[PDB]
Amino acid sequence: FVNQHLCGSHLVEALYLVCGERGFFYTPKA
Amino acid sequence: GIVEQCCTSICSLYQLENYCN
Repeated sequence: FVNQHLCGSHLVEALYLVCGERGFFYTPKA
Repeated sequence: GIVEQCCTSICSLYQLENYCN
């Protein structure tokens, strides 16, 4: 589910699943 | 940034993990 174009909520969901208990940061404007 | 690497272009686990805490 990681190797594709991931945008918006779809990208946020991937980070959630991959990072797990570590958490993550989402910065659209970087 | 992440949108450029994962949204506009194809994402990868290597890049995604760069954003975990």
